[PDB]
Amino acid sequence: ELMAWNQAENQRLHELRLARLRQEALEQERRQAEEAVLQAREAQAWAQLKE
Amino acid sequence: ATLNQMHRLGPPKHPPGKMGPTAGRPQLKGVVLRTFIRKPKKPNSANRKCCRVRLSTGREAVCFIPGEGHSLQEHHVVLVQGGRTQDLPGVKLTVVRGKYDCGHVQKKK
Amino acid sequence: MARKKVRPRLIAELARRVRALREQRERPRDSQRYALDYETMMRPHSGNRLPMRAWADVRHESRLLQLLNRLPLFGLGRLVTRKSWLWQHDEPCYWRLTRVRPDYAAENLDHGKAWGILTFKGKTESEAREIEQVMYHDWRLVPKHEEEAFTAFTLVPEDTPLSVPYPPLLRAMILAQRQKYGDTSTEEPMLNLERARIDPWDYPAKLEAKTKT
Amino acid sequence: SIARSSVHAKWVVGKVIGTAMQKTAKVRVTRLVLDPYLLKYFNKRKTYFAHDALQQCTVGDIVLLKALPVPRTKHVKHELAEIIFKVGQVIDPVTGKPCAGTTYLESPISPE
Amino acid sequence: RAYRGGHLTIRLALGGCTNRPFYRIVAAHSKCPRDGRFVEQLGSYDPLPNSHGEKLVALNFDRIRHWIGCGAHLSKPVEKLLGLSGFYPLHPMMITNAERLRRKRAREVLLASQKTD
Amino acid sequence: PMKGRFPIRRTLQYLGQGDVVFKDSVKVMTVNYNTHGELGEGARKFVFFNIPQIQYKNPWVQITMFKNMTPSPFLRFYLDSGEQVLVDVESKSNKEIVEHIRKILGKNEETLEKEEQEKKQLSHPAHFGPRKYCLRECMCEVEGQVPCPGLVPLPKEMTGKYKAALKAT
RNA sequence: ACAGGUUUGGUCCUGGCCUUUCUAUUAAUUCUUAAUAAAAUUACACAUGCAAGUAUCCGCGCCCCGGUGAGAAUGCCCUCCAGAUCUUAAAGAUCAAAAGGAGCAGGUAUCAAGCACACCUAUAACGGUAGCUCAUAACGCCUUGCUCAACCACACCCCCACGGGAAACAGCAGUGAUAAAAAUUAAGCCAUGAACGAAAGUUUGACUAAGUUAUAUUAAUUAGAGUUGGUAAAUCUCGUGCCAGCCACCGCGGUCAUACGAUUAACCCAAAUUAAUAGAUCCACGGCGUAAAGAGUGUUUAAGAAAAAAAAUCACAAU
RNA sequence: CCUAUAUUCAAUUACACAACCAUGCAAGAAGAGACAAGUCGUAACAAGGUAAGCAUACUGGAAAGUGUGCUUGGAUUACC
Ligand SMILES: [Mg+2]
Ligand SMILES: [Mg+2]
Ligand SMILES: [Mg+2]
Ligand SMILES: [Mg+2]
Ligand SMILES: [Mg+2]
Ligand SMILES: [Mg+2]
Ligand SMILES: [Mg+2]
Ligand SMILES: [Mg+2]
Ligand SMILES: [Mg+2]
Ligand SMILES: [Mg+2]
Ligand SMILES: [Mg+2]
Ligand SMILES: [Mg+2]
Ligand SMILES: [Mg+2]
Ligand SMILES: [Mg+2]
Ligand SMILES: [Mg+2]
Ligand SMILES: [Mg+2]
Ligand SMILES: [Mg+2]
Ligand SMILES: [Mg+2]
Ligand SMILES: [Mg+2]
Ligand SMILES: [Mg+2]
Ligand SMILES: [Mg+2]
Ligand SMILES: [Mg+2]
Ligand SMILES: [Mg+2]
Ligand SMILES: [Mg+2]
Ligand SMILES: [Mg+2]
Ligand SMILES: [Mg+2]
Ligand SMILES: [Mg+2]
Ligand SMILES: [Mg+2]
Ligand SMILES: [Mg+2]
Ligand SMILES: [Mg+2]
Ligand SMILES: [Mg+2]
Ligand SMILES: [Mg+2]
Ligand SMILES: [Mg+2]
Ligand SMILES: [Mg+2]
Ligand SMILES: [Mg+2]
Ligand SMILES: [Mg+2]
Ligand SMILES: [Mg+2]
Ligand SMILES: [Mg+2]
Ligand SMILES: [Mg+2]
Ligand SMILES: [Mg+2]
Ligand SMILES: [Mg+2]
Ligand SMILES: [Mg+2]
Ligand SMILES: [Mg+2]
Ligand SMILES: [Mg+2]
Ligand SMILES: [Zn+2]
Repeated sequence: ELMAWNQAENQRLHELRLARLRQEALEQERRQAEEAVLQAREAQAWAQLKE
Repeated sequence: ATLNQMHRLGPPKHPPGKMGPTAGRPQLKGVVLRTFIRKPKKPNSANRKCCRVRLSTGREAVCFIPGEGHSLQEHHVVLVQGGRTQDLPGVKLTVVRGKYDCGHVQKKK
Repeated sequence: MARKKVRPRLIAELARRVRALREQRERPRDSQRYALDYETMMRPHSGNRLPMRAWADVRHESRLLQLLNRLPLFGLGRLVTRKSWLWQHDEPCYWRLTRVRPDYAAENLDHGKAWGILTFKGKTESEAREIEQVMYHDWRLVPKHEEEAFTAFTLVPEDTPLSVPYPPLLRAMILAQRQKYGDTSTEEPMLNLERARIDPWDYPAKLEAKTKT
Repeated sequence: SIARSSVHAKWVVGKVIGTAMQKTAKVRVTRLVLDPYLLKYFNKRKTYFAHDALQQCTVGDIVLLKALPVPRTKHVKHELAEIIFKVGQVIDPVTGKPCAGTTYLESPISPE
Repeated sequence: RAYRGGHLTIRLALGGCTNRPFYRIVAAHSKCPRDGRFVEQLGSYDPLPNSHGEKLVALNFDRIRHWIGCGAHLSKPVEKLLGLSGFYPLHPMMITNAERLRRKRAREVLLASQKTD
Repeated sequence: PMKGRFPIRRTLQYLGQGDVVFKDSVKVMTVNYNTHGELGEGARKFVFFNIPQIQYKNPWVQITMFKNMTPSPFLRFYLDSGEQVLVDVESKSNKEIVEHIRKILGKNEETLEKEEQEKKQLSHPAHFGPRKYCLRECMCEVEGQVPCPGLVPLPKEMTGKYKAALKAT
């Protein structure tokens, strides 16, 4: 009874986690857009200087 | 120290008592080799009455004779006890008065 | 027990083997063993002195192999009784000899190991067994004609009550105890003596080692 | 049904110290012992020899030991049951996914 | 300690003080000393009559018969005591000594009436 | 005790008062936790506070910690059957972990009370002997009985010397 | 520890030593009677007596009890039980060898390496890998009974006991020797226990009851010991003159000594009182600029901490 | 070996061995401590009359002296 109960519990928590992680993935892609922008800018500045 | 170090060394343990002149025994029986006189240390002066004795353990030691006056010759057997005489450097033993060949001090007559 | 530095004692084993060997090799013939001085009533071998109550029966009676040595087949199928049984038990007490293995170191051939089937107080055992207290002098042989006179047995039933009262306190305990659980039966609690049957001390014990089941 | 070991150790978990011997893993099991003066818990370590049938054990793996009913030798009282954590390669028992340290190697939220 | 042989036995261990005896009824190995180690204490026996004129015996009957139920032999005074309780039949020697005592009383009665004359 | 961050937890009392008693199935508990992240927090606190309590009442159970192996905190219990309980502890508080574990494999207060009840019937009030095991030694010390003669010297008649000196003459 | 004395011309700090409490032996001085308890120098040598027999012969018993602490870091706690014994058909139950290990377990690291101390294969051998223990103390050396309803170990010596030295009280009494160390060459099996006996019962220096001894309690019949500079309760007059002597620590004695010796008085314990020796107790969860103490420097291993928020990087005389 | 049992044996051989320890005694050697109201100086303490000292080297009846780096647990009294 209790082992099955614990099983159920761990599965519930697993779902909660999966939700949280998808969220984090979204926020992370947003970060990636930001970083992409900055690195593009500085790549341009450097290309200019060297040219 | 830290907790780790205190665990590593264990709790402090009281060192066993180093044993003295009479070797853990309350008294010792011994025979008188010689009787002589010893000057005390510097702050205060007399000449104390001492003897040399050989003890049941075979160790020969200087020993002190309490009370005023005494009769002791070579070969006399005596009983000695632990009390250390403060004036006399190096003399850790004391003749028991009133046993074997050393009698109680005789009241003046 | 086990401490990592433990020493290998060899001489323990040596003393064991050597003592077992000197035991088997020097193992005494029962001829010299049960040999007896009849004047002092003293065994030479063991230095043992015999019980006072056993004195008369030593002088006036003969051991089994003293009466079995002058028998033709060395007494096979014969019937033998014991003086103490004759005196104490009026019902027939006898040994039917199956095998007899005498000891030949004996000059007079008075000693040996015996086997057989027993009838005590008329009751007969169904098996072969080694005979006990052979060296004793109680032993007597019954003649061929009086044989059927001794084996004649009047079968009588046993009158000892099968059940007895419980001791007073134990009884009261049982009563109160079944009273507690709602048992109203006032029927007297009874002690069943059926398996409490014990042989009298005269009954010979078996010398054969027990098989563990 | 009698199969037993007289050893208190029936189930343990320990690190793999060394693989040097044939079909045998040396394993350091570590327990919490209470230092009585300080009333505090420290790690006592003890080594066990475990039977590895397939020689499956790298050095550094976290491993479960089951007590052997009959001792293989004086020093081998245990058998290697499971490899709980393979060294440098670990599949998270919770989410069933490969991970290097606290990072996921394959995301549990990207099934396809 | 390990012995060669011997049996489980219920006996009297003598606890006590000079001229004031007391007995702990005890489940013991046979070969170990009297007052010494024991398997279990069963009961206690106070030989001296108290304020009310009583010798107190306490017996743990459950455990007593557990141990007799395990094949424990009783000592003669243990027997005498259990029989006095009525947990056991009266030991034959209790009764026999009772008779011997009665005959002693009879011969002392007659000797008294013979000396009075 | 002075040294340490939360010195109270090195006290005999604190260790005694933690209540979890594992079933007899439980042999090994493995804690796997992290030293960083907000989520793993409770787990850490657990390792810091209750792990000592737990281990104190379960002296024969092996407890082992592993740090920064898995990205997520959890417990594993190894039973005598070969059964493996996996307990995820994530955003769970310290207390929640304790109560949840006590729930899964605990011992009901019934169980524990029956056990201690069996241990308390071990010492029997009526026995006699050493002060260590017994309430009384002589029966000299029970009220109505005859006193220890080393307290109250006996009447001359109860003395064996008097009885022997009488039988002699 | 409820603390106290003592470093200095003096203060504060640090820091030893000692005092005050309790127990045991011995010794000195004193000692009236009971009861109880306990009885202890010695694993050196032992005169004499006794300590195991029972039982109609077989047998069953005969270091079991009792003795002792020599040895061994021996071991405690805990697994698992062959065997022996008892009872019974079996099953049970008591004692539990060997084998084991979660944990605990004397000192010493100026004992740091041990030197074969592992595993596999399989058939039980051939053979094959090259391991195993250890700074979380291996391997040594020294000291030692114990964690006590008890346990462990020894049984003249050579760990053992075939053999060999050699002729055995470490059973009760005793005796030499030895030591500061001093119980009766005693009475009973009446009671418990043990052995043997079917049983009446017999045996038992186990034990019961006695003998001895201020060793300790208690009760009353019993008064003596120590002390009186400070710590620390309590002193007067003589004698002595750095002499004779005294003291646990400080110290006292050089002609006006409450400190020596004696007297008077007092104090305090009391059938005991002091001394000596061992214990019990007592060090650091405290410290490390100047007092004992941050190891001349950096790196990694083992082992730990990560406990909440971030960082790596630019004039100048590194090498 | 028509019931059944009886009897025998189990000791050597190959080497190494007081090294190695511990415990006494010792011709002798060296040190420390205690020690004159002794002899010779004056090193240190005050810029101790050449500031002390550390490491190291060499030297000297004796404290000690001198070299080379280092320390302040020395001063330079501070609009000089
Ligand atoms: Mg002076
Ligand atoms: Mg003195
Ligand atoms: Mg005298
Ligand atoms: Mg006999
Ligand atoms: Mg007594
Ligand atoms: Mg002080
Ligand atoms: Mg000073
Ligand atoms: Mg001064
Ligand atoms: Mg005396
Ligand atoms: Mg004495
Ligand atoms: Mg003993
Ligand atoms: Mg040794
Ligand atoms: Mg068994
Ligand atoms: Mg065992
Ligand atoms: Mg010893
Ligand atoms: Mg020996
Ligand atoms: Mg001897
Ligand atoms: Mg021997
Ligand atoms: Mg003797
Ligand atoms: Mg003997
Ligand atoms: Mg003598
Ligand atoms: Mg005398
Ligand atoms: Mg008797
Ligand atoms: Mg009797
Ligand atoms: Mg006698
Ligand atoms: Mg006294
Ligand atoms: Mg004086
Ligand atoms: Mg004067
Ligand atoms: Mg004074
Ligand atoms: Mg005076
Ligand atoms: Mg300090
Ligand atoms: Mg310093
Ligand atoms: Mg530095
Ligand atoms: Mg240095
Ligand atoms: Mg100079
Ligand atoms: Mg100047
Ligand atoms: Mg100068
Ligand atoms: Mg100068
Ligand atoms: Mg000059
Ligand atoms: Mg200067
Ligand atoms: Mg220099
Ligand atoms: Mg020069
Ligand atoms: Mg020059
Ligand atoms: Mg200035
Ligand atoms: Zn009493």
